[PDB]
Parts: sequence; structure tokens; C-alpha cells
Amino acid sequence: KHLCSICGDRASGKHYGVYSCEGCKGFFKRTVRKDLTYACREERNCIIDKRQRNRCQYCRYQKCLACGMKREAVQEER
Amino acid sequence: VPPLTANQKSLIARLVWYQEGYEQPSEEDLKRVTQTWDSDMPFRQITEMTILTVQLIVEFAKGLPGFAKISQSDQITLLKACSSEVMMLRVARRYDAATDSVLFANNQAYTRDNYRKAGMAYVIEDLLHFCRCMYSMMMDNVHYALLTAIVIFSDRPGLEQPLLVEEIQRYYLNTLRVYILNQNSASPRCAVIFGKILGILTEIRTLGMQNSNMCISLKLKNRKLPPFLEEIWDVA
Amino acid sequence: RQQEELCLVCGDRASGYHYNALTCEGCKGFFRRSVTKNAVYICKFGHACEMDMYMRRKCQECRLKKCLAVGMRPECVVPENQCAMKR
DNA sequence: CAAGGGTTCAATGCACTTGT
DNA sequence: GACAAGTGCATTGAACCCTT
Ligand SMILES: CC(C)CC[C@@H](O)[C@](C)(O)[C@H]1CC[C@@]2(O)C3=CC(=O)[C@@H]4C[C@@H](O)[C@@H](O)C[C@]4(C)[C@H]3CC[C@]12C
Repeated sequence: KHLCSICGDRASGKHYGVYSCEGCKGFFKRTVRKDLTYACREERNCIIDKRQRNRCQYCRYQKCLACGMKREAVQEER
Repeated sequence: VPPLTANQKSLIARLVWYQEGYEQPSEEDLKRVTQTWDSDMPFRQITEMTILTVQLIVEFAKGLPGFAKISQSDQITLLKACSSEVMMLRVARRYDAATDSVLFANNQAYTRDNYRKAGMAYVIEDLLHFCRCMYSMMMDNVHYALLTAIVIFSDRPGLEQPLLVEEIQRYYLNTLRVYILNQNSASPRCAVIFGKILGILTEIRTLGMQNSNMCISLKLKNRKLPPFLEEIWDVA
Repeated sequence: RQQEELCLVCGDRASGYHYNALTCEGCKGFFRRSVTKNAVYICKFGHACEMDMYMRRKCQECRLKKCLAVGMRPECVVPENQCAMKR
């Protein structure tokens, strides 16, 4: 029923602390697992919605953080 | 999500071996009965072939772990009740969906029409339905061997050490559980499979009574049912 | 005036003319893949999805219909020229 | 069963190479 | 060159599995 708090896509439930879609779930997992750092090619205020969330990895990750996603909730690879 | 002991696999192995060891009657026996280059012909073959089937079924039963631990009284008790029900598992294995017929050990296909002629017209419509149901079941030779074993140590009336057999059976019942638990992800469907299989037991009980009624409705038609069969199925 | 060259299919930033239509890399690749496989898609909605950056990933049937409607030429995807007899 | 951890892998799309 | 067609492959995310 819920919406992803990051992008507005249909949430599949809570993930890593926040209501979020499979997209943002999968993205946050891969970012934390690999310990990736991104660089915005704009002004670090890019639009992150259901339409253009894939345009800026830095801004998508920062928005996961601001929404309340917890790096600690991401477990070791199994 | 465990595997199986050595016993278990030695048994499964063993059972899969005896099964092929006895699926058909020897080349000489088969040759002797099938000699020949009028409603007594289909009748003779069907009845004569059944006497071979039963024999094989009996010997297989003795090649079973724990069987010799049974009182001769019980042994003839278990065997006497299983004879007709296993013979059922074995007609399923030689059923051909393409022709809806049963294939005798001499490679001949017997249709619902042949069983008519021989006066077995009563037993066939149901026997063939059970085959179609065992077909879509799609079972492997382990199942079939294990299942068979089970049927044999199935609780029967007249049993002296009833509680004994129950366990001699609990083993095979258990082995089957495991083998199914490995062959597929020990997931939900794992029981669903174990169940449909154990269900074969109850259907095999209905086809057993029909075989008996056929023996009856045959003695009554004054038609010599081999003494051997009349004896083993308690056909009065 | 022209602040951004627009993909005629989805409205994403167009990278150039692909198979005779101003399209993004996403729609270019989707169209080429759809044509080379001769893919037949089945919309699981109402057979009338408006294409954007969200819906383009959601409905392959309507995206392909939009690619054609915009003027993408399927005959221009790996035609039988000398270069193809190569690979 | 549901939730929220996990994983998978075909489709995707960015960056590239090839041909004119 | 600059463009458009073709290619390589890392990333995406819908659909699963697993444990509480
Ligand atoms: C009353 C009694 C005679 C009736 C029994 C009938 O209804 C049955 C069940 O229909 C009988 C008739 C003949 C029959 O004994 C057989 C012939 C074979 O050739 C073979 C011999 C041997 O390879 C068996 O492992 C399988 C099979 C196909 C058996 C199965 C049971 C059959 C098919």
C-alpha cells in the first residue's frame, strides 16, 4: 500500500528502516555491500523520483540516508 | 535437510536391484507359458502370467530386510494380503498411455477389449483408471521400490507381532521421506509428494477387493482359477 | 530555445537519430534488441500506457509501439548488407 | 500466512568500437 | 570529424528464497 519515501515508486514494505521500493532497496544494498562512493555531476540536489532516480547515484544514495536507511541494517553477503 | 545412512542407501540400492531383478519372469518360464504358434486363450495367458507375477512378488518380499524376522504365520499373512496389491503397482509400471493398454512380459499389449473376452471385463475399467493416475504421477524406481516394500509390511489383520511389522515398515516409510526430501528442495511440496504417494496405498486396497470379487465371480462362473491363486487370495 | 534534445519515445535526453528517429540510448538499445529477437510483447495494463522514464521499463509492448509510431525503422536494424554477411 | 533479511539474472542502458 | 550503427558488460529491480 505504501510509497517509497525516497522516490515515490510503490514500496514493497520497509527495507533497512524505511518504506522503499525494490529499486531503492537493491541500490542501497549494493552501495553498502561494495562500499561504493559516488560523485554528483551537478550540485548534489538532483531530482530522485520514480522517473529519473537512475540519473544520479550520489543523490539517490544521499536520499536513502536522509529518508532514514541504515547502513548497519545491510548484512554481510550470504 | 539431511542425507541418508549407509543402511538406507544400501537398501534403496538393494531394492532398486531386486525390483529389476524381478520385474519379469525368467526367459524360460516366460518361454514355457507363452508357447504357441475360444475364450480360454486370453484367459489362459492372463491367469498363467498372473501366477508368475505373484511368484516374483513373493520372492521379492523375502529379499526384504526384516522379513525373515517374521513368524511363518505372519509372513504368509503379510504376503497373502500384499500379493494382490503389489501386483497392482506392477501393472502400473507396464501401462502404455499411448494405447491405454497393459503390456505383458511377452511384449504383448492387452486392451480393455482383451480383458473383456477373457471374462475379466469387470476388473479392467478401474485397473486402467488407476494406471492413468499412476502415469501422471510420474514416479521414479526408488519410489516404486520403497512403496512396494511399505505395502508388504502394511498392517494386516491376523498379525501376531503387529507392533513389530509397524516398525519394520516405519523404516521404509522413513527412508522414502528422506529420499523425497533430498530429490527436491526440502520445501512445502516435499510433503505433497510424500502424501500423494502414501495415497496410492488406499487406492490399492480398492483394487485388491476387486481382484478378489473377480476371483469369486470366476469360481462362480465355474472357471478354474489356478489353485495357486485360489489359495493365496483366500478365494473360497 | 532547445534546452534539451528529447527522445520522441520517452522524453529522456536524446543522444542522436537512431533508425531514423530522435531517441535516447535506452530506446535505441531496446528497439534494436526487440527487432533482432522479433520479440512479441503483451501489455499487462490497458494497452495504452503513456511512455516516460518510469513506464518505459514497465511496459515493453507500449514502448515498442511508441518506437514504431515515432518512425523507428525496423528494416534498418541489421539489414542484409556486406557488414552483416561479415559477423 | 506476513515482514524484512537474503539472492538471482534477464533486461537494461551507459560507454564504448566500427564503419562511412 | 561527427555521426549512427553495432558491442561489451556493470547496474537495475521484480521476483524469488529464508528465518523469525
Ligand atoms: C484374477 C487374476 C487372474 C486377475 C489379475 C489381472 O486382473 C491383472 C492385474 O490385470 C494381471 C493379468 C496378467 C498380469 O498378471 C501380468 C501379466 C504380465 O505379463 C506381467 C508379468 C510380470 O512382469 C509383472 O511384474 C507385470 C505384468 C504386466 C503382470 C501385472 C498384473 C496383470 C496385468
